Amino acid sequence: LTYYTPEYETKDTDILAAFRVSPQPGVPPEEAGAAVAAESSTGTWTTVWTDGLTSLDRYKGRCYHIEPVAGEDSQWICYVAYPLDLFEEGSVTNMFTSIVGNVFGFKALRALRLEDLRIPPTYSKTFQGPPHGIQVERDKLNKYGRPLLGCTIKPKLGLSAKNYGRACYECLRGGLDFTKDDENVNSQPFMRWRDRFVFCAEAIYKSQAETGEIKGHYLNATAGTCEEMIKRAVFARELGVPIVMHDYLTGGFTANTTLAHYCRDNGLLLHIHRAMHAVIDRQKNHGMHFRVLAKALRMSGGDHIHSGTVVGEREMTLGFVDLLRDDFIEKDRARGIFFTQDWVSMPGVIPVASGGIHVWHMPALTEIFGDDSVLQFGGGTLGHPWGNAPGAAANRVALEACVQARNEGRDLAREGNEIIRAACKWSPELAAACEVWKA
Amino acid sequence: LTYYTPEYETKDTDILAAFRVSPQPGVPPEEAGAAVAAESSTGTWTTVWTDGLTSLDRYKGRCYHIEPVAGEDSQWICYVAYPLDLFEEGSVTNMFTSIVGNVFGFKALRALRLEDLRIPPTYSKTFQGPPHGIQVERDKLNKYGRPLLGCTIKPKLGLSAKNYGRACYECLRGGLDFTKDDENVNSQPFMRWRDRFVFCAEAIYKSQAETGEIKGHYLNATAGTCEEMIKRAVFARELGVPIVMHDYLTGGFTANTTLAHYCRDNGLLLHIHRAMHAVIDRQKNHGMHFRVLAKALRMSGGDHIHSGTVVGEGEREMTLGFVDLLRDDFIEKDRARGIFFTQDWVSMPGVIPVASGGIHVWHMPALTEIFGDDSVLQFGGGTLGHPWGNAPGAAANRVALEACVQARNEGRDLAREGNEIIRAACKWSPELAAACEVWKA
Amino acid sequence: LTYYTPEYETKDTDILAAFRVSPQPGVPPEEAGAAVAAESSTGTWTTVWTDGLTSLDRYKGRCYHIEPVAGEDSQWICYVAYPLDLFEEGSVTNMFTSIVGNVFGFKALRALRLEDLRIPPTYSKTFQGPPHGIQVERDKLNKYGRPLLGCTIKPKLGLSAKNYGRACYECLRGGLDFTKDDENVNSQPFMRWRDRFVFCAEAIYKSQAETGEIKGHYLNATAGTCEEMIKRAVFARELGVPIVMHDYLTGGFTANTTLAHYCRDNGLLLHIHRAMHAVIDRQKNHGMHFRVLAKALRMSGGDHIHSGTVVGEREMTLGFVDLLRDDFIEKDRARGIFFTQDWVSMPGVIPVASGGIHVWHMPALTEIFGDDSVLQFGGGTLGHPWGNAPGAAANRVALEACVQARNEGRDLAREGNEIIRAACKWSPELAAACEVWKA
Amino acid sequence: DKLNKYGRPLLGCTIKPKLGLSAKNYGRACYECLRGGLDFTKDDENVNSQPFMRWRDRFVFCAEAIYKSQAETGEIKGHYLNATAGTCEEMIKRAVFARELGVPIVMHDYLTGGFTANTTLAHYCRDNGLLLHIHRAMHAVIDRQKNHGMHFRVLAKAL
Amino acid sequence: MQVWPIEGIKKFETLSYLPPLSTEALLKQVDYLIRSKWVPCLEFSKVGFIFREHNASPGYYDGRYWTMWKLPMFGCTDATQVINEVEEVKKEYPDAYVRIIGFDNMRQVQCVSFIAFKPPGC
Ligand SMILES: [Mg+2]
Ligand SMILES: [Mg+2]
Ligand SMILES: [Mg+2]
Ligand SMILES: [Mg+2]
Repeated sequence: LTYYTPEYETKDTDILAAFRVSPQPGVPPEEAGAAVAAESSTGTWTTVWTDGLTSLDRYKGRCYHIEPVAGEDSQWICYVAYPLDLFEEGSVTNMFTSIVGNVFGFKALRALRLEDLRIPPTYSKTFQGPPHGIQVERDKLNKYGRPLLGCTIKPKLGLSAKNYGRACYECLRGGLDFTKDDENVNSQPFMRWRDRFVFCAEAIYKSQAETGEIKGHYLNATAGTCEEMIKRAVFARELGVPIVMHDYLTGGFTANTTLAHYCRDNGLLLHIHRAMHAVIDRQKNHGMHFRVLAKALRMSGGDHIHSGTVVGEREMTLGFVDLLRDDFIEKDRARGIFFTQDWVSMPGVIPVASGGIHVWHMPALTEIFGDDSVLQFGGGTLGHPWGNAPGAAANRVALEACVQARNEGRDLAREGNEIIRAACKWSPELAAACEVWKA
Repeated sequence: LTYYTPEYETKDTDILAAFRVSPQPGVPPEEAGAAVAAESSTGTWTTVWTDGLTSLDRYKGRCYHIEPVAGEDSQWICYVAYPLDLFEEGSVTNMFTSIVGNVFGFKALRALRLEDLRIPPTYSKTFQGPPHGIQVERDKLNKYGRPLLGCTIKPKLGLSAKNYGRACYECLRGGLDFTKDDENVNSQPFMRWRDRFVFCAEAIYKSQAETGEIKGHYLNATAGTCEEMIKRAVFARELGVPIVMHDYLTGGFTANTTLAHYCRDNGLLLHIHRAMHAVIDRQKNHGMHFRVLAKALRMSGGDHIHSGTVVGEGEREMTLGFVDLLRDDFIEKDRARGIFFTQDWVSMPGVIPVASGGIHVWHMPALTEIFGDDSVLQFGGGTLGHPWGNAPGAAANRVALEACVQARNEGRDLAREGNEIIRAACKWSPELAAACEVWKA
Repeated sequence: LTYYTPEYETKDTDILAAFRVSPQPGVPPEEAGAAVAAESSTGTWTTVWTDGLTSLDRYKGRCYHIEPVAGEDSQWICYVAYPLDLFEEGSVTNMFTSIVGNVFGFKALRALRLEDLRIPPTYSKTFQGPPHGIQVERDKLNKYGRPLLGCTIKPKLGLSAKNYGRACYECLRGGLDFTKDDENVNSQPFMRWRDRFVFCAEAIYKSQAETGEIKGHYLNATAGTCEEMIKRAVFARELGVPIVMHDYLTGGFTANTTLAHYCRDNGLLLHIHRAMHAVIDRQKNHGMHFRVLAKALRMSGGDHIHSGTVVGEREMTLGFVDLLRDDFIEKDRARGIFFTQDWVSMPGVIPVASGGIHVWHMPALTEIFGDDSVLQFGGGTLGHPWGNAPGAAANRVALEACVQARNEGRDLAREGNEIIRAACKWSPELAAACEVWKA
Repeated sequence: DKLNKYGRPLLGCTIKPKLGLSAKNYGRACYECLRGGLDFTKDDENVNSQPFMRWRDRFVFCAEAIYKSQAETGEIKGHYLNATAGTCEEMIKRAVFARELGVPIVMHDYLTGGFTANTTLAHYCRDNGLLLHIHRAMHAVIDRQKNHGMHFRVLAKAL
Repeated sequence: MQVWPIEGIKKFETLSYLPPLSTEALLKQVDYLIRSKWVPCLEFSKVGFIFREHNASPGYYDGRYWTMWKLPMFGCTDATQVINEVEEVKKEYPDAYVRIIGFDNMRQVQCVSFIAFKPPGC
């Protein structure tokens, strides 16, 4: 119908969306695609006289292209173009409201997934973006030429604030750049946030003074209200520490954007955790792919973002890691990049890999993500038989051995086990880590 | 040399500048344009090792087109492209610093004039623009289908605040939409601003109650400091009045943008006066053409801007061109109207142009024809000089305007029939008849 | 006509203006002069009844004197007197609005230039003036008996904030008093202002600790809005650094005056850059001479002001440099001083010379400006073959050699090359600078 | 107790010339007086803020002098920094900066500034731990003649 | 290519980038003060440089003041008198820095400062 316009030339100011559409039986792709377009824009069930007070064509979403999905006889990618004027400047909230607010409940569809968005420069330039971004962060921390290393403190709940800070000091002093608050750790009966912030600050400053290297702890500012979130960031600011944390999907985009602005204004790095993402991004037929949530974070603002474990599909991960880090990313269907994306010098976000990784993963992780990444342990440090500081040292040594080998021209994919084995000869900490975890 | 790149294709994100370049004798046009590009961007008199820490090609202004000027000898139009990344978002101040901060002093140029700027959407979307703009203003004031009418209270200085407000009430009640503070009227010994604001408010509300039409007075918030400027806007807000005023070139762009934000935040219309513009925009060979200053105001923020007198001033097509740049969403390249670049404002609202300076009832047909409805026609002597005083003077102007609008709408040609339209209205309007005997056409 | 009053005795409270008037053919100087006077004051095209509610004579600008310009048969200087009551106290904005707001568009004139203003004491005493001024600045910085030395960092755009601060530290440590933000450097995608302020502060404090001498960097506070300008000054204040910068013509006088007040209240020096001045002050027949813009700056407030290169006309420069620095300046037509100017103890402003200068210019610059000046390099430090710190040392040595020689009674205009040559014998840094730049 | 000074009169010196000096030259004279064994130096009653010595400049250099002399001698030092001003807002701005600098004592001319202002300043000084030195400029206009006016003991009780 | 040193060459503002001034050269600088009708004065210190110990707000530094040696030499017409006092300080305070400053009673300020003696060993 009138919302399927296959001859439309997209404008350089349009927001474009690629939807994976699964229509009900009997519903051709073209009116499914047209329904997505009309339902996520100007479509309404009966005619109305106020339409004649404007030019509706100027606000129509249009489905301008449809292609089949490989391996499916009832799934299509439908491309939809939305005019720039639909969107409130600087608001990820309004961008999602306008595009995914209504159409996922349409009855003629069995399922619907948003795969990708083309964010035009005219729109992305209305956002702050990362408080600092990759390059500024490396300069502030004086850290170059290797992935950054972190550890999440466990048990997440259980410890007193003091015992919690003790574990942080021991991790940091052994060679990790950062320690982190579990996503669940906000403020709770046996560890109130302000107590935790004081002891973690003592730990950060003790470990930095001991090692000579800059240290941080991702202090979780996630809270029930905006007022509490900002109170937490304000105290971190008072303590002079370098980095805070936010759970951006459960706290939400309005709060995240507020926090990103506060962090820009006060020189704080912002570590973003993606709790609840798999509620939305797991199933191939319905929801939103994480690369959409990743672009939205880059716009709303964060300096780090959790990006997986890669220990999903390699090519898809590599795809949205480029979308997070790079200035210009060309369309590349093999890597899940449905649109060419130009960020016109908005800083990039450092991807963070976490979840069940130990020293034997270091070659693969270094090879996959390269230097601009955070490798985040949590079990792989606190599970070392000699304790946290040696566990940290084992991970730092393994990483630096991989970086040295890579820089020398050695292939990490083929020689990683040998690289690690050679380092075990002079690092008893690494040797010990290598016999507990096996491969 | 390396800054002349005639095969360069401009990016949709580039800021483009059109310069009228007058080189010294013996300086080739290509060197001049290259110099304008190098001296308004990266050009440094010796090599520095730090250039090796970056990629300077990325930040170079480029002269990509040069052409001779017909009417002259030794004058060229040079086009320069500037990358988006040079510019601070939302800052007209930085845009001018970057483009016109240094190059006008270059030895190898006899003279330099900036004629036009292509402001790309990617940059203009970082600016609020007008607090309200043409359409919102009409809706707020419930005024449609005609130019708005105003009068500047004179003498600018002399009056007590009370005698000043009396003159406002009598103008407004006679049919003007607005009265205005002269650009020189800020706060002064014999008329302090807060006193003026009180008496002008009394007059606005008295004239509004009497006529049934919404009235305003452009209360000048121009001040020596930002804090003083905002104190004045804050008291206007307290009084509940619709419109304040700023002199954006003499107060400056940093202050003007601050005020524009305040007016958006508090529902105040913002009338912009262009005092001092002719210091920089008068001479054909040096300075900045007004259309550049007009685009900058649209970006920084104003709801009205003074745009000339276009009658007996300057050339018609040039006025018509920058009035389109001020009001329209999309303005196609048109050198006959001094539009050097296609300009796309991506739904930034427009600014109402204001005509002033020495106009009377016999100009009403020509003024209506040239500017059309979306304009303010701003009198002074043409209201306060009526032999029966301010209210009959205002009425004479309002009658003359409505007779012009009626006739236009009926299909009559204002350019050829104006005097006849006016003389017909004199038969039933004693106020207009008395005006027409004093001034002539 | 009635606005040409050649018998008028100027009042000690009048503001006086000297206009260079170029009338249209057929327009005698007297009605041109009278038109300037009436058009920049009470003149209006038709009579009005409200004139009878006051005494217009009391607010009339008057043309009280006319003289021919040397070498011109159609150009005159017209002197106009404006009453004190026309002007809002403390507002440069209103002074320019009232005097140059309207008259430059008058049709009977071909061209018009404002050459000079007599600012009476009654009016200048309503202004703060410089936040500190020459004497206070020398006392605060503990710097006496020589010109101050600075360097503008280049490339203006290109560098990361960190790489930018690196260049600042190397310049400062070699013997410069200051480094400076390019006029274009405010806040931009690859170098956001707050990042730049942090790294420049690290650099200022490292170089000061290394050398033992007080150091500063002119941190540019120029911004799109008053709120942003002040946010930038507030952070400089937090960092405890000595000096900030403003582009006073492009930021504008209302903003500048606000910033000058903030700097007085918080002990910050204010470096003023004059970007865009040549749009106004270049052409001899139209605009405003820089000495007008210079007086206006002294009133609005700044502690330094860019004043040229003198490498224009010597006598005109010397003229407005006196107007900027001295308490009392007698009328002196050879030096472009049209009016005797009495500043009744308002502090002076330090003139800054910049633009393409190197060690061989040091004798001439020292001789022209004397001690109360800033010599600002930018190419002449970053272009030294041994890098920034040696380039700075070369400039500092050349300057001190010139000062020593001058104090000994030697003539810098005649002996400068010998003075510099003698210093090359014991300063390898200077010797190296002297072979790259040649004269 | 605050100054740790017992068993003798305290000693001070008023800097002269009252007007003439740069703020820096003024602070130099303060340092030299204090380092030689005086407890305090003082701002002349006329010294508030004036063209050749603005108050905030004077406060910075006098603070440098107070802290240099205290570090040299080992004894607590102060300078009576004059907060007397044209308005309440300016008077308090001056006391607020003294507070920031951490110095022990400020000054007020209580008869020419007046009692409403003085009482305001006395409260600010209680709330912020500042000593308050009171100068009695203009008292002899009121308290000199035996037959008319007010005796200084009245003005003293009021203070 | 020579590297600018990072240690051992702390500075004392004007003329301290020159080789240390000989007695002849110092005399000429003092003569410049006298000819200018400026008043010479000596200062001295055991600490050579600026620092920040007691406050760090804008324009506040410690170590700007040194200690005055005797009094300004009002009416001095003989540079040798100044240089002699420099030797007296050196005698009483062998490990003190000494500088010569100058007072302008016309613009009412200090207008000169330059190093006369640095203790070797420093
Ligand atoms: Mg977790
Ligand atoms: Mg006017
Ligand atoms: Mg520059
Ligand atoms: Mg006394």
